[PDB]
Amino acid sequence: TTIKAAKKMVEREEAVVWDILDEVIREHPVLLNRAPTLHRLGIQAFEPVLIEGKAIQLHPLVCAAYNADFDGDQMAVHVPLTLEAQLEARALMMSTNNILSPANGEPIIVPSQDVVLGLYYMTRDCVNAKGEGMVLTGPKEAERLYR
Amino acid sequence: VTEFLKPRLVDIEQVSSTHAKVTLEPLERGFGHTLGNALRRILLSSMPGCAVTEVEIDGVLHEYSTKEGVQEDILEILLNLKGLAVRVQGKDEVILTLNKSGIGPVTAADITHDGDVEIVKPQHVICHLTDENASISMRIKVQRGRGYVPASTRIHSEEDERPIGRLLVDACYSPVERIAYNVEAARVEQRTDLDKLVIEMETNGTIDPEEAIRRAATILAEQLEAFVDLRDVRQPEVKEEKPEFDPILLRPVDDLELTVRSANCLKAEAIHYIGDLVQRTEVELLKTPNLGKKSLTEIKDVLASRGLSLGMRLENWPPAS
Amino acid sequence: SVTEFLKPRLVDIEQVSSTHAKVTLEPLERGFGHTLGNALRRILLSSMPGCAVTEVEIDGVLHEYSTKEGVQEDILEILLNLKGLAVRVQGKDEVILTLNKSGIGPVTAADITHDGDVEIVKPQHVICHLTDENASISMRIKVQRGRGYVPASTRIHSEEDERPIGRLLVDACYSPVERIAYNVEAARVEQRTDLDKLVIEMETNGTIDPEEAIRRAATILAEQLEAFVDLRDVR
Amino acid sequence: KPLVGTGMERAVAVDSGVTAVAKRGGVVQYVDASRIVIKVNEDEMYPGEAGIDIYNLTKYTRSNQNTCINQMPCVSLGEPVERGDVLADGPSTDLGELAL
Amino acid sequence: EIKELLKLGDLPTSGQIRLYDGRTGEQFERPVTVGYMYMLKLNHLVDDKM
Amino acid sequence: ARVTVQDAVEKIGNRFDLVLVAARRARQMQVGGKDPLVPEENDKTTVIALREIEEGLINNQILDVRERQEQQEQEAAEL
Ligand SMILES: [Mg+2]
Repeated sequence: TTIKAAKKMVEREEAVVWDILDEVIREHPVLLNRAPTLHRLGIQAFEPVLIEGKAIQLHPLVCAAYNADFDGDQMAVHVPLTLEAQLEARALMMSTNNILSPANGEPIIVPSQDVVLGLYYMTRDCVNAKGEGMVLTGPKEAERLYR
Repeated sequence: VTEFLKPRLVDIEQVSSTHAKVTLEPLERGFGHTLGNALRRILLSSMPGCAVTEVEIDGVLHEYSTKEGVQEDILEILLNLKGLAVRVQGKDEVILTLNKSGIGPVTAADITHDGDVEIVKPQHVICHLTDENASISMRIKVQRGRGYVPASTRIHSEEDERPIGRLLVDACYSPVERIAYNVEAARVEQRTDLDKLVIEMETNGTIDPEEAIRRAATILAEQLEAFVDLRDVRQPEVKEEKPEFDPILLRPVDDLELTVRSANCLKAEAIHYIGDLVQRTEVELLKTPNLGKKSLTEIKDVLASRGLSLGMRLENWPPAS
Repeated sequence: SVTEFLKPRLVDIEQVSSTHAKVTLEPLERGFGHTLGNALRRILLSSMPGCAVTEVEIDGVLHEYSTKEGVQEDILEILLNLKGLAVRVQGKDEVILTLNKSGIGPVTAADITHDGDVEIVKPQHVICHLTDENASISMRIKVQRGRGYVPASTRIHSEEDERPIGRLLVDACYSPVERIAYNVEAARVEQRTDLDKLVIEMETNGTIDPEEAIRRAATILAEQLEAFVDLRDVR
Repeated sequence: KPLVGTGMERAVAVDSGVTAVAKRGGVVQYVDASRIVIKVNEDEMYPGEAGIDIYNLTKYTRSNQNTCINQMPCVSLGEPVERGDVLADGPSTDLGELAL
Repeated sequence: EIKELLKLGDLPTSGQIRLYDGRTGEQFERPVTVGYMYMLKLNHLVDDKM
Repeated sequence: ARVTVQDAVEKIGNRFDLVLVAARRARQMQVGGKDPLVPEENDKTTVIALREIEEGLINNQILDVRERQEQQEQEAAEL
């Protein structure tokens, strides 16, 4: 009814507040920021998803744009709080709209060590293994045979 | 509370009528992983269906050879046969012929209209045929099995004997062509994250992907029936058989949680059992020396917390001591 | 034949020890071995009916971050030991036991005033060391049966139940099983091959029964499967 | 206890006065979570005003980094102890060994 | 010396034991190494940073 | 759930007047309380405005002529 009632509700922490949160954070992007920002990529926009705990879960690849290791880095987060600002963050400062470095045309989406090692292991072939010299009809049949 | 949850599907996409994507939400904290793994291992290996098993050609005995009339090699024809989605009735194994030549490419609809079986995709091309005097035909033989059958287990069959029928080609008895399970986070009104299952699958068109899921479910249920609680709730029958009094009466007095002096002066009066104390009043308690307010109040409050009263009338004593 | 095959069955409940046991299921056609093994292992490790302690109530000590004159260990180690033990209840689901003892010596779980329904699986588990003579320990222990695991702080529902200072909360990490290993080997049959027989070894707390735990896991899996055995466009 | 130790652990545990050390060797007279009463051997006992030793184990108290420091007893009743031996392991110590 | 100590126990000399996945329940190729390592918890928790 | 706006950049000259048009349309539809023309998926006004700019049924010239004709019909209703 009033603002005090809403404050009492949100401090009571009931269950009818979580769906409202999911609704208001459905398409409201926030602004993630690294503590040192050498270039513009130190500040980006991201769609938030509710997680558990007290730490901020970040995409593994995008950290390469921040040069932020996972040894205890503290990142900041801000909200646009403005229709124009929300639209701008969704249009320009979004991570998908920033894939090439401002210095070089090379992508800042280069894969990191874990994924490249996995893919190299998947592609590196030996001379003799199970299923050597057979024939397959397609990639899905190959995945089935592997599983 | 020994009561888990049940999922409620919200997305069953049947795009292309043979590539399905189903969701299941919500599940427990770890049920999604095991469910996806079990369903995948069942659909891939333990899923009875039907597929091609044996090929018969005119005179091409070796795979390292080529027959004129086609613009491909025998390996291409074998790969095409490997994807021949056909279904059979209760018959265990049946042969079909393709004694047909001509000009245009040979497709699945060229097989004889055997009423006992039926091809899923008759328009599926078998082999692009040469447009001149392409005189070549063949024969197929399909069976029903458990799952994917490589050529290794058929090498032994080839080693057994060698008639004209002894050829080599794999068999995908599993009607499902591809399967992929994934887990994601689901939000309950209070529980924040639980396993939400997303199963993508694609079959050869022999059966509905949801029908294949239901078949896997019923085969798993048939496998587990040997251990399913022996019933729905394992005990739809309740009875009752208890004595008239409580076993506390048989218990010694030291189980009353009293002071050491009170316990000593109570045991000194040959009162070493609770039931020997419930059936008597405290007029004799004060007669024993060193029985003051402390011990009397402690005993009476203990028996009050236990509900029983000091001074009762029972004849069944002592059963059985 | 190739379709509508057999079903497994339990053929041994041999317990190599009081806690460590080993059951065997047979037969399994093919591929079902590892599938059923992993499924049963995950179901057992996920959640099983447990009967551990949820909260205690001691008269002498007020808060678990203090000391009681007469005992050697600290209240925190006391609570950890109380969590370590396991009990078995049959009639009721929740019960308040009493641990009372005096005199110098290693006070174990056998010194509690047990009831008819509540049973101790192992009395040798030491609880405290009453090193002083005039040191009398007397405490209440609440044990309620649940499903899974719940932390201590997140188990609160109001602010009036914690008003009694003596109510010391502990994380009810009830889990009768501790480790479940499984393997598959060749089975026995009149005239057949490649039959699979599964063997599951279980190191548990000794409270739950091996066959009973296996049956409960199978029932839970069957319920979760029946949730979508005939799944349709339902809402 | 750290499995792969360097041997120095013992030393670094006995040098820092974070743990309770036996000033005079003797026999354990009274164990408790807070008070430890040790009967001094008559040889190491002082000539006059003879008696015992009483160690007060530092219980839960705030340190300079808001960290709870506490000492727990690690001896049994009547356990003979020598001079310089450990009596109660403090924080991050176990059986007289630095166990962080 | 470590090889001989491992040989003393029933542990393999290579110091690399095969592992089984908990989710899919299969065997990992390239038997990984497993041991008992001493670890420390720093004074950089999350409750004081958020 | 909008993930890529590249096709919008290929439609309008650049992103500045693009987001200007977006903000104008969102203010006219959410705060202004008008009716959109694109089917919604239970979402906010931002993604709906982005989708309707991506289609092509609204732009700077379209909003100009729409608001001009709206002022015209408003003055006519006043008359
Ligand atoms: Mg860093």
